Amino acid sequence: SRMQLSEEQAAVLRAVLKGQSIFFTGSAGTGKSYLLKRILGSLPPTGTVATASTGVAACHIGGTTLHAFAGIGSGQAPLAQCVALAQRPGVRQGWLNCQRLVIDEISMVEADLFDKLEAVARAVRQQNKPFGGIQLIICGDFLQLPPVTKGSQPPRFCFQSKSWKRCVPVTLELTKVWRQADQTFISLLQAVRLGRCSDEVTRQLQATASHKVGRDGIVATRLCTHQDDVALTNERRLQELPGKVHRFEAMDSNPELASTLDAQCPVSQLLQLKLGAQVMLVKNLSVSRGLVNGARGVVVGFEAEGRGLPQVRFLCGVTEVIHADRWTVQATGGQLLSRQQLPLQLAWAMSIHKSQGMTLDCVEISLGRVFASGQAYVALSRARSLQGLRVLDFDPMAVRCDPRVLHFYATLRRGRSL
Ligand SMILES: Nc1ncnc2c1ncn2[C@@H]1O[C@H](COP(=O)(O)OP(=O)(O)NP(=O)(O)O)[C@@H](O)[C@H]1O
Ligand SMILES: CC(=O)Nc1ccc(-c2csc(N)n2)cc1
Ligand SMILES: [Mg+2]
Ligand code: NA
Repeated sequence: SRMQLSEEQAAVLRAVLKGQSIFFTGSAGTGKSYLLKRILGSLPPTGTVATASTGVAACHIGGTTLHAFAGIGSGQAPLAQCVALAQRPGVRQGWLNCQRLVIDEISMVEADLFDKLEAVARAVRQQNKPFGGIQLIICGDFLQLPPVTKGSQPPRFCFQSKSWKRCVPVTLELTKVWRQADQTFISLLQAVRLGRCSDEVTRQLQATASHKVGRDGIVATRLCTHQDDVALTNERRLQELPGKVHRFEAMDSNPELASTLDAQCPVSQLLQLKLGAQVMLVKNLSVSRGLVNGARGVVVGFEAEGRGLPQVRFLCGVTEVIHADRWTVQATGGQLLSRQQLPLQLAWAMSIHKSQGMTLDCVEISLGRVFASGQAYVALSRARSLQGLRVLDFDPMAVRCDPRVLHFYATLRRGRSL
């Protein structure tokens, strides 16, 4: 059986099944992505397209990227050239057959791109209504990760698009945090999300610097702003371990398209492991045994037989041999690509962008620098519990909310009861 939707969650589902285009929003861990899964399960699969702004986020809901669905290249070309690309075989059919378009993590989509997609929808489907008449089902949190751009200009938030409100006329909120169980931590995260670091908030985050978050042989994943820093840390730490290297080579359906696969898949072509390697499980294997996406462990052995698969001891307690898994990604024009590989990544470090949408339970972050709006909040709001979090050098300068977003939220709630 499945969990009981809150009243707020049920209201969103009601709107969607009435055919209403909607944006629904809420703090980290309010069940937005979970509700998207329930929505997709309640709709006919024909005519329903599941996307997210990013590859990492698309994985959480079993969807494709909005880039891959649109098939307009980067979206930087002139509109007429974007339309021509959208008319290509397979791409075109995707636009024509789409009756309902789901988009998670809307906060990373910039307004100029939204405008472009809206216009492409109209041109390709030859329907002179907002977004070509597609029912839009959009969610995310504009106080989380900010918009990116394939161009060179400062991006606008998606809600700045002159078509935003016309395309998503209804807005609902999820207000009950589920990810964290502890009210103290929930209240602390809410203050951070709104950029309200009181002396008490700042004191509580600084106190985490003393947290021992690692257990026997497992150490915290450091969350970093940039993948360069992640790659160098994981490689240096692996190198310093004394054991022999064990290698696991992925099998791809189209090796020549590996880079397309890489954008939408959490595992690498070449996985290298040693005794003592710090690893993250990047696929749900068994919710019951705590073997879920984000679970942290350490390699404690390799099997003597066959491929010599790794034995991994996880923080929760279970020790388990990790077998091959498989990811099938939906690329442009409905093309499918697959990768077979062990569902493990090295995890002495991880980028904040790769943690988007995830729950983690053994994390360290240094928060003494200016960050992107919403980025400090995303990093802190991944942790299930205050005790799996160690913040170093915390300073409220790290915590920034874009004034455009505070103004958006205030306008949104203007007529509401609370
Ligand atoms: N009705 C519910 N009752 C209990 N737990 C729930 C409910 N809805 C969602 N959850 C749990 O809440 C946790 C967070 O859900 P998730 O869908 O990741 O939230 P989110 O709002 O998408 N998070 P984020 O992407 O970080 O903003 C998951 O462990 C869900 O199982
Ligand atoms: C689509 C995609 O690229 N996903 C993804 C998710 C998580 C990670 C990860 C976990 S620990 C680490 N160093 N990296 C890598 C990749
Ligand atoms: Mg989510
Ligand atoms: Na990847």
